[PDB]
Amino acid sequence: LRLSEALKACSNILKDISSQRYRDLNHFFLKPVDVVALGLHDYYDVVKKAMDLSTIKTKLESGQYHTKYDFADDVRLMFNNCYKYNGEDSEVARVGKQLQAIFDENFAKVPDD
Ligand SMILES: CC(=O)N1c2ccc(-c3ccc(C(=O)O)cc3)cc2[C@H](Nc2ccc3ccsc3c2)C[C@@H]1C
Repeated sequence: LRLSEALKACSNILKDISSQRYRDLNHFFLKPVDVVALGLHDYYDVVKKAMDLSTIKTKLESGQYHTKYDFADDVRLMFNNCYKYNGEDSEVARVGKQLQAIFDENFAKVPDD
């Protein structure tokens, strides 16, 4: 599958925020939330659609994002899920915001579709 130039830059941004360089921030978002493994109460009462870095990579590479905004929607969904279930004073929300600020800075430089 050949990606647009905008989505190619999105792929490279995804690999950056998912890389070992940011392992202290992204390892909580690398894989789908597992309510049983994490002992979560009411997760899907609060979160209607789960999202994580592995799933965004799958969708991107299988052609499910038509524009860079479709890709950015899922990234934003991943972080907003974390903020609203865990609370912005939680440790996981605090590292999330750090990772999102990194992503926001880079995504601003992507050319139009
Ligand atoms: C992202 C998100 O909303 N979540 C999330 C997702 C994944 C993980 C996670 C933890 C350990 C491992 C592991 O290596 O085996 C893998 C994944 C933790 C969390 C969150 N829990 C959590 C607890 C204490 C702390 C303390 C500092 S941060 C932190 C995060 C829950 C939440 C639903």
